[PDB]
Amino acid sequence: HHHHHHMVHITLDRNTANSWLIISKDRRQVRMGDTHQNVSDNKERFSNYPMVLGAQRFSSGKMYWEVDVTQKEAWDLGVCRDSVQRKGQFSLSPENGFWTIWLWQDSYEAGTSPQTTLHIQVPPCQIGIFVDYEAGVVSFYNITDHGSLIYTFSECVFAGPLRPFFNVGFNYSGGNAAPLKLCPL
Ligand SMILES: CC(=O)NCc1ccnc(N(C)C)c1
Repeated sequence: HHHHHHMVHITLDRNTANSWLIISKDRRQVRMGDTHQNVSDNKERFSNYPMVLGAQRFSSGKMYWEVDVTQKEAWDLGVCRDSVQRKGQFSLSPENGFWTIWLWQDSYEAGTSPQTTLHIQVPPCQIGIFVDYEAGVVSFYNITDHGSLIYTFSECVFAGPLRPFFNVGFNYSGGNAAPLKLCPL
């Protein structure tokens, strides 16, 4: 892929984070804390899951960014509508305003309804995410395997501004503490 030149500088929006997340001072890294991080509640915070949004909102154009997932057992990455549900239980699907992929229990899947099996020969340490707003496309790339395609959502109905979407995952196992990191351009 030759999408690298649409690179955008993503930063995390504290105010949207689940109350157990710890965001770095530069707003480029996030991890699960071992307890509530002593912040007030607000209607923006994801309540049920360890999720946070990027600060940037996209309504046009082509955008590309990279995320480091080194040594994580579980995570969700992609984009979502600015108006996604924050409170209670929900599934990651385009019907709910999410265009995402994840790792869970040693398999990779795309957030369709129902979910789609991905075929990855080289477990990724970094993921590239490409959005073409006008074309209605979200694509994922394996940076570890020379940028090979993972998955393309096409005919997307965004139906509003898009925000970068992150889930660091739970850490019941003690093996999923590692952060998500936004990689430098
Ligand atoms: C082991 C582990 O990852 N537990 C974290 C945890 C426990 C209970 N509720 C949580 N939230 C929904 C904020 C997070």
